[PDB]
Amino acid sequence: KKIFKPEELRQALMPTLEALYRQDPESLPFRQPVDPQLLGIPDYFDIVKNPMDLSTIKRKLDTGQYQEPWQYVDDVWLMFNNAWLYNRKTSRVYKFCSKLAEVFEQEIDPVMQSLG
Ligand SMILES: COc1ccc(CCc2nc3cc(-c4c(C)noc4C)ccc3n2C[C@H](C)N2CCOCC2)cc1Cl
Ligand SMILES: Cc1cc(N2CCOCC2)cc2[nH]c(-c3c(NC[C@@H](O)c4cccc(Cl)c4)cc[nH]c3=O)nc12
Repeated sequence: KKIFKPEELRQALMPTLEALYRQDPESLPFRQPVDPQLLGIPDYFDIVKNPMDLSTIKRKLDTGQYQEPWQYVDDVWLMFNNAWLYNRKTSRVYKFCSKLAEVFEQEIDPVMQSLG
């Protein structure tokens, strides 16, 4: 299998993570982990078995926790799939998620090609 230095993944992928963060207000619900107590939604962790958010992805990328770049792609799509699963299609959060996913799909393709 192919070997990737943590520093190579960090430098290559950080611009794509910035592209998500800079979407305002769409990234705001995704910048920190969903807090079901604060939001009053105790069933969140029953429906969403594997929570994910931008802060967790950013920490994994900054600290060298990904073995290969498709694991970062996996985490980003997990984040988006969790939001589309939990929230109504008509809801703000679902629509914000769809904006972020549109940004991500545009940005991630050339980066993954260059990482080989
Ligand atoms: C700016 O955008 C919003 C602002 C408020 C709401 C309703 C309340 C809220 N409703 C939220 C819903 C989610 C969420 C996600 C993401 N997936 O399932 C759920 C539920 C996550 C966070 C949510 N939050 C917290 C939001 C983002 N605040 C954080 C601190 O500063 C002000 C805004 C929704 C949105 Cl989309
Ligand atoms: C593009 C796209 C759109 C939507 N929309 C939802 C509703 O609104 C309209 C469409 C949902 C998606 N779900 C996923 C998805 C993954 N994609 C990989 C892709 O990024 C990718 C694939 C090959 C190479 C590269 Cl470089 C990147 C991977 C794992 N699990 C996933 O669910 N992709 C979706």
